[PDB]
This record gives sequence, C-alpha cells and structure tokens, in this order.
Amino acid sequence: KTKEHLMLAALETFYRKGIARTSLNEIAQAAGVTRGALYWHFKNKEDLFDALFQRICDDIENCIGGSWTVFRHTLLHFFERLQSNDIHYKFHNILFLKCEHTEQNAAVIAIARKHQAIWREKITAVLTEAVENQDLADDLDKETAVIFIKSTLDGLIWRWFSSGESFDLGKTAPRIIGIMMDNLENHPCLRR
Amino acid sequence: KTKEHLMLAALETFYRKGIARTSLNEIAQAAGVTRGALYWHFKNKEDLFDALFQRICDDIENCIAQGGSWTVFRHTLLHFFERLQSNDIHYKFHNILFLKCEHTEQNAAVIAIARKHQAIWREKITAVLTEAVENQDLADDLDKETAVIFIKSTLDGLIWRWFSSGESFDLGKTAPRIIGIMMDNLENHPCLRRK
Ligand SMILES: C#C[C@]1(O)CC[C@H]2[C@@H]3CCc4cc(O)ccc4[C@H]3CC[C@@]21C
Ligand SMILES: C#C[C@]1(O)CC[C@H]2[C@@H]3CCc4cc(O)ccc4[C@H]3CC[C@@]21C
Repeated sequence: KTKEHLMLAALETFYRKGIARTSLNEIAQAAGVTRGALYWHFKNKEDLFDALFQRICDDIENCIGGSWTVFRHTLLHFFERLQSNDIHYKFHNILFLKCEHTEQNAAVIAIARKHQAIWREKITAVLTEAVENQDLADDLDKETAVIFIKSTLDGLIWRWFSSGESFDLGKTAPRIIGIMMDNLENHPCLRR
Repeated sequence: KTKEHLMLAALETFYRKGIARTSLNEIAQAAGVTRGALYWHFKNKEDLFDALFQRICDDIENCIAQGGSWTVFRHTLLHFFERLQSNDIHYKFHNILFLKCEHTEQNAAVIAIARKHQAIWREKITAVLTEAVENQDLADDLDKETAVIFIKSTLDGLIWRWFSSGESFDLGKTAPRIIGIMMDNLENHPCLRRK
C-alpha cells in the first residue's frame, strides 16, 4: 500500500545521508506525508529499517535442474540484482557502508543481525539438502561451511562497495562463486 | 613522546565513538595536550588517521621473520589474523576501519586516506604475486589482477564477517583453514588463469 511509498523514502534517505544521521521527520518529508501520518505505519527508524530488510529477503525467496544446481542460480541471480535492481543496490550499500556500529545505531544493528542470522539458518538447510542429495560430501563440515560462504560472498560485496565499484562485478562474481562452489564440493579444509 | 600519546587517544575515541562524531578537540582532552600541542603534531583528523594507518602497516611490515617466498606470505597472513586477536591496537583499528567509518560526506575527508593505504596493499599484493610466478610457485598465466581482488575479498570478507558478527566464531581456527583454501586456490585453480 502507501506503506511501500513511505519505505522507498526511508530507503532513499538512508542512502543519501546514512542511518544514524537520518530522522523520521526527514523521511516523512521524502514521501510527503505528515510525521503523525507515518507514525501510524512505523513508529521509528528501526521499524522502517526492519520493513526494508524484509522486502529484500522476499525478493530473493521469490526468485527461485537439481536443487543444488538451482542454488548457484539463485546466488548468481543475487549478484546481478545487486547491479541492475535499484533497491538491492541501494539497500546493501546502506547495509554495508552507512550502518556504523555506534550507539546512535545500536538498535538498528540488532535488527540487521537478526536477518543475517535467518540467512545463516537458511544457508545450513541448503547444504543439508545437498549432502543427502549426493551433490556434496557425506563428511562436509557445516559450521565452517557457513563462515566460508558468508566470508567469501559478503567479502566480495564489501570489497566492491568500499572500493567505489572499482571492478566489473558481473564478470568477477560468477568466477568467485564458481571457485567457491568447486571448493564446497572438493576441498577438505571443509571436512569434519 | 606526546606524539604517541595523542595517537592512542585518537584510537580509543575513534573506537568508542566512530570516526565522524570525533572532533580534533576530543582527541586532545583525552590525550592530556591542548589544541596547540595537538595542532603542532597534526594538521587535522585525516592525518592523525593517516598516522595510525601507517603505524599498523609499520607494525605489519616490521615483523618479517623466517623456507621460500610464497612460503612467507602464508606466514605474515597467519601472523596478521593472530595480531587481530592478541594485539589491542590492531584489533581496535580494523574494528574502526571495518565498522565505525561510515561512507558519508564528512568522513569523506578520511576515506581517501583509507583508500590510499588500501591501494598500497593492492600493489604489495600484486608484488608478492609477481615474485611467486617468477619463483615458479604460481603459474605463469595467473591472471594476477583477479588474484588481487580474490585475495582481499576473501580476507577482508573473513575480517568483516568476524567483526560484524560480534566475533561469533574462532578466528584462530577459521583463518588458517580459510587462508589454506585460498592459497591452494591461487596455486591450482583454473578460473584464475587468463586464456
Ligand atoms: C546476505 C548475504 C550473503 O552473505 C551475501 C549473498 C547472500 C546469499 C544470496 C542468495 C542466497 C540464496 C540462498 O538459497 C540462500 C541464501 C542466500 C543469500 C544469503 C547469504 C549471502 C551469501
Ligand atoms: C588490511 C587488509 C587485507 O585486506 C586483509 C589482510 C591483508 C594482508 C595482510 C598481510 C599482507 C602481506 C603482504 O606481503 C602484502 C599484503 C598484506 C595485506 C594485504 C591486504 C589484506 C589482504
């Protein structure tokens, strides 16, 4: 509804000036409703940030040969959406570059920690399927596999945002993912 | 003397407050000097920042101890993530560099310094990579530019996740197994080769 109209304002405002440096007052202006108006939908910056983190995870879910083989396909669909989808870009930008771990952003990082943790639970289930489906190894270490993908894939993201889009993400990302997949399958520093 | 006294005052404050909401003044009422004794030593923030970033690189490059060539990069890698745990200054610094340094137009001043140090790395990596290909450790067709991205992304990604996760996992046990996977990759994997 008009909610999404109020959100794309906060998303946009988080993106021009960062989260801690943003005020509800300001967000209310971007979508041109009254500070009393948006309070009806969100009570503070954090609800809006929460609503935003949501709307990204819904896209990713709603973008899905084998099961394992499909996984990669979502992983690559994810990295392009980062580039061509206007919001996936701006959000992860704000998530990675404008969310400083201060007190003034204390409640907001809590919100984000929840979501990246549901992502981890959602990573475990995937690898769980691929072990039973014969795609992966009876022996795969899982706890260390989580760190590996998040380390590998977040780290490509941060590298790119903190380097001002200094390389050609679409060319690089499949290769890093290809090498990560080759690793989850074969390499043994990933075995229990 | 009081040159170093301010240097940690900046580090503590930057840590307990993030870079941007830290005034040159605050760093002094923490150090015990006045604004003049501050300014005498430092022109502005970005240069107290410049000065810490160097000291980390200094500590880092001043630890090269011994074998081989490529066999040493591995050593200063494992030696890097160890310091990130045991060395209060190196921990507080990348805790700032990775978390409390937001990409706004105020920090814009100091993001240049950061970029500047971060690009020296890129060439000192591309250097290590070159001396490994010569010394026949890596292959000749090693797309050395993609190696550069690969390496930092992998290792920055390790650092970032660990930091941002709230240090939820044992970097002692993870890092060697991470570096190991990355090392064997650079040596052996065919998606890091040009033609
Ligand atoms: C958030 C986050 C990340 O650490 C960076 C990109 C994220 C994956 C993108 C696509 C995807 C697909 C799935 O089937 C399951 C999870 C994910 C994301 C969560 C973890 C990733 C690597
Ligand atoms: C800072 C930083 C990083 O992005 C994470 C770890 C860093 C390496 C540490 C040791 C090292 C040794 C060298 O001979 C040359 C470069 C480096 C650093 C490069 C930057 C890294 C990957």
